[PDB]
Amino acid sequence: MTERTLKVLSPLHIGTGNELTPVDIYPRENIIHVLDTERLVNDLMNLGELNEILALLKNPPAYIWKGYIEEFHLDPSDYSIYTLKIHGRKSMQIKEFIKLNGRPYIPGSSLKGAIRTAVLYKALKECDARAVMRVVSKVNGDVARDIGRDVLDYYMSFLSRKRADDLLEAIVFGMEPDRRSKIRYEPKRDPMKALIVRDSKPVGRKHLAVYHVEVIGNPQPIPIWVEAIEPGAATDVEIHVDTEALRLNADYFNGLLWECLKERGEPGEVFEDFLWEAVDEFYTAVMKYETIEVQKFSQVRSFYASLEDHSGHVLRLGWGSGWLAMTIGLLLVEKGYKWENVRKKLGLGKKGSGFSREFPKTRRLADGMPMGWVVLE
RNA sequence: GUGGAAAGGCGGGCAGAGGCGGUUUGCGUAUUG
Repeated sequence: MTERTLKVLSPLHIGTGNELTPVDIYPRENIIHVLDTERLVNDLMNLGELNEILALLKNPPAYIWKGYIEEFHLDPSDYSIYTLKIHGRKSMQIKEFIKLNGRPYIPGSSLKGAIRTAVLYKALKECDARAVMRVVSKVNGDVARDIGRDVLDYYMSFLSRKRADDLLEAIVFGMEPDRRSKIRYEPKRDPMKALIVRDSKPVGRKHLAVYHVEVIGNPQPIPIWVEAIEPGAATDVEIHVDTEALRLNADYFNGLLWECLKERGEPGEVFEDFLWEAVDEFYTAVMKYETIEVQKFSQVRSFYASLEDHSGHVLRLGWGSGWLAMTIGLLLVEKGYKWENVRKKLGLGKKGSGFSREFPKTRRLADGMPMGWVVLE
């Protein structure tokens, strides 16, 4: 297949590491507006200075620093998003979406990193009796992975910026020759270098709006303002596997993922079929796991029961996907105390350690919708 | 009322042929002051 289009079922924020200060914004109505400082500042000179360089650096009481253009001028906006929520007293930092010409698209590095989490989950399920024969070749540390006994039961005690997944990515994707440690990752040995995803077509201005993300898990909830693609927008993305790049590397790949493909048939032929069966088994499993916790908001469960009977492949993206959806640690729930000492080793809570709500405490949902759901087919 | 007189060290010759700046890594998560 080529040009496998998608749709959007919840708010979806792909960050760019940038926020809109209140000098960029003046909401005249329930609609909001993104003013053009470079053009507006250079357009407010004809009527005259050094006052703009003094007032913007001062940041006084925002509202008046954007409504002072209303005196003898008006109508200087760029994008003019919608607020779509009962907020905005400016006092906000709207996190902006990634845009190529002021037009929102989905980056392909972000949809590949979600498939890579789904594919990593499938490799650690099926592959401890076969995980030693992978590291039997030029690693010599599989005896430690055999005496502990499913390499996960060793890695909880093996650990006991952050390079925590360094060995686990080197077992499922790329066995190296040697290192100062036991093994390391080699980018030249990877089936995922044959997985080609591309940036999608740009979404559109009509489907972009500001949101009001409330954080739930504490008695005092906090709001975060953010912009995200509204649910119901459908764009098209093309994903294909280059099978010719796997035929050349039939002897050079050394990993547990390659030892999941030689059992479904020809390993350069079933990798694209293994790929989506890994998607609908990581993300349906994190979909069912969130029906256990009812701390959110009621209506959240009526979204999750409606995610079933929906054709296509369902997966998370973006910013509101929690620790449960960007991490192997869905599989590390069934350990309990084997992961309880290690979750405090890294540490989590700050400003000692969170005892009973260590990992799953935060839920970031926009307008009562669990954000970040995109369904391919 | 000179061991002198005259006599180009030079005519021809591409530092050339082959070679991907490359492979993996989701602007995000954690909690409060």
